[PDB]
Amino acid sequence: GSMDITMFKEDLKSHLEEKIIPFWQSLKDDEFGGYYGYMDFNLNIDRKAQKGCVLNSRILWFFSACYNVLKSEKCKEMAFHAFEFLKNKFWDKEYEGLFWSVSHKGVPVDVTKHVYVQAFGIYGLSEYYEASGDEEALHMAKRLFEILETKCKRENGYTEQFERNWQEKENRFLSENGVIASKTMNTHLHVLESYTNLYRLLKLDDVYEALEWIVRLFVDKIYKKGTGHFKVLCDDNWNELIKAVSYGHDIEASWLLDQAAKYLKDEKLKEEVEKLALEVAQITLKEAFDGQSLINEMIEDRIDRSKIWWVEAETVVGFFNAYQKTKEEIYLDAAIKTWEFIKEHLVDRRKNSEWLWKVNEDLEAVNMPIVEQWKCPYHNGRMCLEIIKRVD
Repeated sequence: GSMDITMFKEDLKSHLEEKIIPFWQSLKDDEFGGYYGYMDFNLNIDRKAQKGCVLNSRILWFFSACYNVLKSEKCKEMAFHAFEFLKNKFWDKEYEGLFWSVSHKGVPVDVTKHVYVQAFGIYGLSEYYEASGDEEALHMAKRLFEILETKCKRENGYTEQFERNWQEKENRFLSENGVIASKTMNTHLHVLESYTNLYRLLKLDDVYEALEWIVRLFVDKIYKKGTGHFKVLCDDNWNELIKAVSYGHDIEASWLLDQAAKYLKDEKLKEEVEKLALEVAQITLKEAFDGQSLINEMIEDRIDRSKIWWVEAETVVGFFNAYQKTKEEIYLDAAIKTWEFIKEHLVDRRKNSEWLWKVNEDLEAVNMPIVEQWKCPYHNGRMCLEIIKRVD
């Protein structure tokens, strides 16, 4: 470590404690349970907004992880609140697994079962089990794992969307021209992430075998060799629908794969993953880091240079991870520069706010919600928590 790294860590911990945690605490829905589902750009909460399961599981994960790292008893209480809503409203008492979305009162809105949702369920529940010791949470996590492996898994990866009763259907994720993507790297990335967390807490051989399997899939099918990029949206055989690169998902994958690699008993696979993770970091830095921040994506030859909150959060973690593995200061420099960028342009300076969704290529704020089914405390919360865990 170093003075810069120490001050960096102190800065993130202060930010987490004084900005992020109090904000998400304010979203607690004491009327019907869970957390309110929407807050607009002008900081107005829609109490009656539909509640997405991914958002609730991400809040569950976040407050659970805050307790596990910071030992905040209030955070544990907030996790409990999210867990109660998960157990009571999102968990399907007939067919098991987690609904996609419910009304603000908990009435099912979309009962279909997506692997993306089940994975975040495992991630959040496993983290909550660590925080609370609640064996009910562990039971549900284990059951979600069982269902993914026995009902959803195929030879090429996971079929991603199902009817409520686990009969397979076509996926809901589309290309920018409206074509259904049967395999998506982001669904499979969150399966890897949740299985890592599960195995960390529950060292079952069954979970180990599944974790190695999905790591192998990333190495053999999803990564595009030597390019530093993963496939994004694919057909059922991992052929790309469109030549597209998601720089945020690349750099996120780099450090999540590196993390999974730590648990691998297969030393050949382990060194392959570690090399892969490093190549992604190197190429992300060269291609996507503009000296200040990371750009978003490139579709064919069309580059989106908007600065998106979660992309910048994952860049900080991924470049810091690259620094730790290489001791090359250029990665550390990039991580800290990205964090100063976030502080200057994405952290909202209004009262009772949090992070902005994005600024455009010229760094002007765009009207987007502060809280939505897809905007959570998970990417930015985890950025802070990761640095805190990594720095002694």
